[PDB]
Amino acid sequence: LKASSLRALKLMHLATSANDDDTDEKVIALCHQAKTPVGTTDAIFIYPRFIPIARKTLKEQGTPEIRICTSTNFPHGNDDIDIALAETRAAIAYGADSVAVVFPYRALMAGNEQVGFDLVKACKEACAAANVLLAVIIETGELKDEALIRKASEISIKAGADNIVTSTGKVAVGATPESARIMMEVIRDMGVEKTVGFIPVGGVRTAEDAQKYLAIADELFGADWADARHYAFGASASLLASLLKALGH
Ligand SMILES: O=[N+]([O-])c1ccc2nn[nH]c2c1
Repeated sequence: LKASSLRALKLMHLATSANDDDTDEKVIALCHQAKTPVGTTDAIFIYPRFIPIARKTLKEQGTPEIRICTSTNFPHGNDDIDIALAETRAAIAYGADSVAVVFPYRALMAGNEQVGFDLVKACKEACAAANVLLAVIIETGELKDEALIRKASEISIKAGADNIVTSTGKVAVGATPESARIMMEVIRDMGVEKTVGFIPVGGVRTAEDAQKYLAIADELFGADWADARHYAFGASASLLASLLKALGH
């Protein structure tokens, strides 16, 4: 477990706990937390307008390698591609290393598969031209059905997603061991394990959970697959406190 909690800490994408009431001071506190006694988390997850100050802080503490992830079309997941695209172009210009666009899942739940494909594809073309990763949040907690979770995963992957994410963290249900396994099974069944990673958001509170979720990835792809590029824990500082507590900190 000590080996798992450290492995997980380095895969963490430390997310802000703010709800659009974030502040520069809170983001600076978050940047300092990403610098743990046992090493750095892979990235932080913050709102676009705080990327410049976060980048400044990360360079000031000697951790310029910590990546910055942000969100667009978030958390609503509306089906307006122009707005989602513009927000992605802004996140790119802010300096984001990765942009997590929210899939238009309500449109899928109403029977529209194309809008999600075009939306993801439009944002991927922008992130790719800027050397930025595009993650796609499909919001498993709202899709609920296994078939819809797979469909949204397949569509996102076909549209060029570099990572598929379970949840925004803003709805009733986030990641679960079931939905996480479903999405990773899609990555395997489509043979895209080399180019598509997985990120659970919302359902990983403790070190035991981090070990459980990593066990699924190891089981399905082997223990070597879950590196910084192909796996990450989108979670707040509470999980980091549990991961550190398991390591005696
Ligand atoms: O923690 N998160 O809510 C979250 C969402 C999307 C992401 N993409 N990369 N890291 C992410 C973290």
